[PDB]
Amino acid sequence: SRLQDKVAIITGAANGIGLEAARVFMKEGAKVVIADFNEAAGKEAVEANPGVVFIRVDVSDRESVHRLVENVAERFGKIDILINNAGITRDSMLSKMTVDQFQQVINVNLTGVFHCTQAVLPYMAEQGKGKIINTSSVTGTYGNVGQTNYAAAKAGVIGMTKTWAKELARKGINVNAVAPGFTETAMVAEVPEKVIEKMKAQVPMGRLGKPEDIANAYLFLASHESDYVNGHVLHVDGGIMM
Amino acid sequence: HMSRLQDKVAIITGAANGIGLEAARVFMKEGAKVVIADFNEAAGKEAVEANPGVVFIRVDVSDRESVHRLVENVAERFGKIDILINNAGITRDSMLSKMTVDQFQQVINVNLTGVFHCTQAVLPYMAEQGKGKIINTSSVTGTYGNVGQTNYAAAKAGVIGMTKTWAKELARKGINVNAVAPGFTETAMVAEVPEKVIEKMKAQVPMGRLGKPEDIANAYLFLASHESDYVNGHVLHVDGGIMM
Amino acid sequence: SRLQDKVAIITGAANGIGLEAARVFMKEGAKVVIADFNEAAGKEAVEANPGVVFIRVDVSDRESVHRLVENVAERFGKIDILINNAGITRDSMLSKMTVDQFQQVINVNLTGVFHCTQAVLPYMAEQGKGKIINTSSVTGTYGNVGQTNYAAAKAGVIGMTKTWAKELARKGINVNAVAPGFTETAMVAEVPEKVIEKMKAQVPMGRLGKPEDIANAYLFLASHESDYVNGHVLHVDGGIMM
Amino acid sequence: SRLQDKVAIITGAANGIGLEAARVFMKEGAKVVIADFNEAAGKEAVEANPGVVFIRVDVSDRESVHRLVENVAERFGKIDILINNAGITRDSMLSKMTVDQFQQVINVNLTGVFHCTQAVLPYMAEQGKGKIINTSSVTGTYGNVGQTNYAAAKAGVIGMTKTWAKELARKGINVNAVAPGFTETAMVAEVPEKVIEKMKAQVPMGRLGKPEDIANAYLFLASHESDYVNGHVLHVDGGIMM
Ligand SMILES: CC(=O)CC(=O)SCCNC(=O)CCNC(=O)[C@H](O)C(C)(C)COP(=O)(O)OP(=O)(O)OC[C@H]1O[C@@H](n2cnc3c(N)ncnc32)[C@H](O)[C@@H]1OP(=O)(O)O
Ligand SMILES: NC(=O)C1=CN([C@@H]2O[C@H](COP(=O)(O)OP(=O)(O)OC[C@H]3O[C@@H](n4cnc5c(N)ncnc54)[C@H](O)[C@@H]3O)[C@@H](O)[C@H]2O)C=CC1
Ligand SMILES: NC(=O)C1=CN([C@@H]2O[C@H](COP(=O)(O)OP(=O)(O)OC[C@H]3O[C@@H](n4cnc5c(N)ncnc54)[C@H](O)[C@@H]3O)[C@@H](O)[C@H]2O)C=CC1
Ligand SMILES: NC(=O)C1=CN([C@@H]2O[C@H](COP(=O)(O)OP(=O)(O)OC[C@H]3O[C@@H](n4cnc5c(N)ncnc54)[C@H](O)[C@@H]3O)[C@@H](O)[C@H]2O)C=CC1
Ligand SMILES: NC(=O)C1=CN([C@@H]2O[C@H](COP(=O)(O)OP(=O)(O)OC[C@H]3O[C@@H](n4cnc5c(N)ncnc54)[C@H](O)[C@@H]3O)[C@@H](O)[C@H]2O)C=CC1
Repeated sequence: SRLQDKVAIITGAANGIGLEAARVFMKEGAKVVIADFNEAAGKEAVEANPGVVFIRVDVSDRESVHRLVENVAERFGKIDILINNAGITRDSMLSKMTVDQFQQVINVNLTGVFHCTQAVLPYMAEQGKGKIINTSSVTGTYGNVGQTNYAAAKAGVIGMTKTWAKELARKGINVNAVAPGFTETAMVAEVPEKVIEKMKAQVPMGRLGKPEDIANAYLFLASHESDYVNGHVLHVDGGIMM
Repeated sequence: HMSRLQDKVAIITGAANGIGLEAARVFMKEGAKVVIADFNEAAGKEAVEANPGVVFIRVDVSDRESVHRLVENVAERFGKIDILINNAGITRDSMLSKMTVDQFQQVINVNLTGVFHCTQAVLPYMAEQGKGKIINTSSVTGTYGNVGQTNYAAAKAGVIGMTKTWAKELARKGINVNAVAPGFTETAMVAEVPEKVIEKMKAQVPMGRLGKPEDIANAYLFLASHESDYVNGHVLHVDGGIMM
Repeated sequence: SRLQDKVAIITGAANGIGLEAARVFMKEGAKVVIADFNEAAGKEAVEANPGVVFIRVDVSDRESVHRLVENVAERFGKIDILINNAGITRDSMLSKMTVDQFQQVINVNLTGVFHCTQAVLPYMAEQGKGKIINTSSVTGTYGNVGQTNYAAAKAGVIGMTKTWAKELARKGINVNAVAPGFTETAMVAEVPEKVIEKMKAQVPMGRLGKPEDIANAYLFLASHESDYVNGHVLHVDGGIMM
Repeated sequence: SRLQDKVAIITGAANGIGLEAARVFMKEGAKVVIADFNEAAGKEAVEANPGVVFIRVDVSDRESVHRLVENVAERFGKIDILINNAGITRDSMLSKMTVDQFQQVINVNLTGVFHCTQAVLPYMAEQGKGKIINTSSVTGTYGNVGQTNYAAAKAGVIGMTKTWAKELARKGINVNAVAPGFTETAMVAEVPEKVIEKMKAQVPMGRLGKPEDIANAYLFLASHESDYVNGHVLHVDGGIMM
């Protein structure tokens, strides 16, 4: 199998894209650690998918991340794949956005990616092998009304991805990003039915993404089938016009 | 290997050598019915001998009549065309100051117009099926430019413009259209440079190596399979993170 | 004057964007040669703008281009600026596009840029200075339904631009491109008004480009104020969503 | 006098690129406010460039920023142009980068841009006109070894730029970014001569940028000559290969 015996930490994997990625990765032979702040959802994933491991983490909290990685290393002795998939939104027009809304999103969606990647790095470096996959967004690449903070963070993730691809290549580590288009998860759940049709109208394929579509891109970037893909932003967005 | 392309009919242009040949092999292992479509008869025949189950049909992608002969033959034999990979390509390198009109036009004819001919030829089959995958081979030279390659850069960048247009036009027909931009990859196309300049292009790749045909073939497989169904209008770089 | 005594060849300058660029460049002190196939429009430009020079050219015809450049060189002794602005559209859905429609647009919009640039190059190389400005399009960068051929050509122009920036830098020559968004010229005059509103709807600024807007970008890229801009695609598109 | 009587706030303008932009803008008729924390350099700029105004600001301090903007509005009655040019580096390989280094750079180079833009916005919205120019970097667009934090911030600036172009367009405000290549300022000063040659080797033009080159791009994006340029990242990098 494509990920046989590989240990994968997937942040934000108690729900949505990350949860589906956990399942896909398990089907491909990986040992999967769901690292998520949502305990109830995490425990539900454990019950639903025999063999998956759940460890509670707040990716914005460096101590929490340190504990996560130590825990995984103690259990499995290695960390082969990190998917930085955890994210939040705190949408507001620029004219109304509070510092708290801005900083919260930076903390989770940008700094959290920094924390998790720094924490796994010494394990991958020792192994001389690793895959890091960072979740950006079409909002990061193209901008989006009401998302100053989320765009800042998701674009920032790309800058880090490109830097790390350059820094870590000599260590046998691949670093890439995925830019999902609008995808049917809880993150889209609270948007009005009206804007949903507008979002679909911007996609020539005429549909939103599914968690499985994005999980499939994570799988490509985590497997040997992408070994010469490095520093790339893989869009999975239906060809959205944005 | 899996069976991700089970019973899918794939035409891969330029598949008698290099990246295309490896893609033919990978696609066969994944269950596809593969047609190698290449101008090089001898290489095509050798590929068939070395890879039982593969079909070779000679084509010149720059010649529209040749392209229609190819596609009608594939349709007659297999009844459908699920995947087209526009992988055939040539180089006729020259500094701008010395480049002849023939060098420019030959590369446009094969690397740009040929992609147009093949895509137009397969389109009615895919439209009737309500499904299809088109994968166009661009290059880091198309995205970034490269000294001595005015013509090849024009063609490979042009391929991206067509890819993005087709992704918009054809999505409603159930067709995905994407491009791959390989970095420098170990094939005959690269073998014609001094190993001293090989280190130079290698030095621009943080991974410290050139691509292998299998690397590019693996990206073709991703873009041809259901695992990339929501990838559309995208240029997938397989270039080791090259600085260009 | 930003272009004082600079000799500028502007292809396609008998109408539209190129005509306004000719006027803008004249105001900034340049000696301007309008090179266009439309003889009547060219002669009209000469009458309306005392001092402009018109030389008929078909940019797709190499011999025509060589006569143009010989004529300019014999007359002014130098060529400082080339703007490859001539272009045509022959739109069709892929399913219906003829080889002739495809090839004509390639001939003018892609090969013509090759011809003109190759012809001016020896002059710029001998002087150790020059500015080449190539006109691409948002259709080249983003694709556009009905424009397989135009997108091929305009994207191809970007590939050549980047190649030439690398090749010619050592000769003291800057090479850049402009990607106009939808702009009010004869090229848009044939689209239905309903489509005009659709085009505008994609532009957050809520208006189309003016010939002067694009001419202003040509001026920037032709002047010393862009001496360290090289190999760049300058979008003048109102932030169009495409 | 392309900027005649326009009020421009240029953050970080006590030194380097910003200082040269202050000088260029004054020459073009602008009323320039240098906003910088470096008091000795700011005062020197005033003495050396009569007509310029210096107001002390720390862009990472929201209160300091609001005092700045209130001061400018009270004195000049309007704010026409904001250049978010202030920036710092705190370089380190990922393996050794501290949270302090990461956060300091985010605070100044990303959050500071948010603070300054939010603060000027109500004035530009009232005027129905304004120009916002954000300074990114080739490190943000391409990544650079040792610059995880700076790449995150400078890429994030592009995300915000694109979002703001979309949000603010119909208010008569242009929002664009500049991505300078390596440029001769104090930011590059303590780079070894051997590494300087390495950077030059990646630039086909064979030289680093000058502060005047970047200032000229700021001038383009601040003037009416770029009124239809929106949401664009203007590279001024000599065609660097990165
Ligand atoms: C990229 C893909 O998608 C697949 C491909 O095409 S495979 C490889 C791509 N092709 C290439 O890179 C070009 C290969 N051919 C060449 O390089 C040859 O130089 C040429 C045929 C273009 C010209 O030959 P030539 O007229 O004899 O000029 P030549 O003496 O070789 O080189 C002149 C200068 O340009 C430089 N140069 C040439 N090709 C270059 C390149 N690709 N990149 C950077 N510099 C280059 C050389 O270093 C040389 O520098 P100097 O003057 O300081 O010595
Ligand atoms: N759904 C969409 O349209 C798009 C989503 N993305 C990104 O895809 C990623 C996954 O999101 P979705 O599956 O769509 O939403 P989701 O809500 O289903 O999943 C997000 C998960 O992240 C977890 N999480 C949030 N903050 C956390 C923290 N501080 N520490 C640990 N875990 C935390 C949540 O608990 C949740 O389980 C995110 O990074 C999101 O920004 C990107 C583009 C589009
Ligand atoms: N090797 C490299 O570094 C890179 C190659 N590419 C592209 O990848 C593709 C495959 O090239 P390679 O495998 O590297 O080279 P290759 O030379 O090994 O294979 C090219 C094949 O195309 C065939 N071909 C050429 N002209 C043809 C025509 N008119 N009609 C039908 N077939 C024709 C050749 O006969 C040959 O078998 C090309 O499009 C090339 O431009 C892109 C980036 C890098
Ligand atoms: N108007 C628009 O929305 C956009 C236009 N562009 C490009 O801007 C450029 C200027 O176009 P416009 O001013 O809008 O159109 P235009 O139709 O007003 O001007 C085009 C000029 O090119 C000339 N021309 C055409 N073929 C020629 C040939 N073979 N040789 C010499 N001259 C020739 C025409 O006679 C005409 O005067 C073109 O390259 C066009 O593709 C790019 C993006 C948007
Ligand atoms: N020099 C280069 O190679 C490049 C520089 N940049 C950017 O260009 C901009 C200008 O930098 P340079 O002129 O090169 O460097 P510089 O060091 O000469 O000038 C930076 C100025 O910003 C000020 N500053 C720093 N933090 C501040 C704060 N919290 N509040 C107020 N002022 C503050 C400094 O006091 C200084 O005067 C920066 O944003 C930098 O990141 C981007 C790409 C290349």
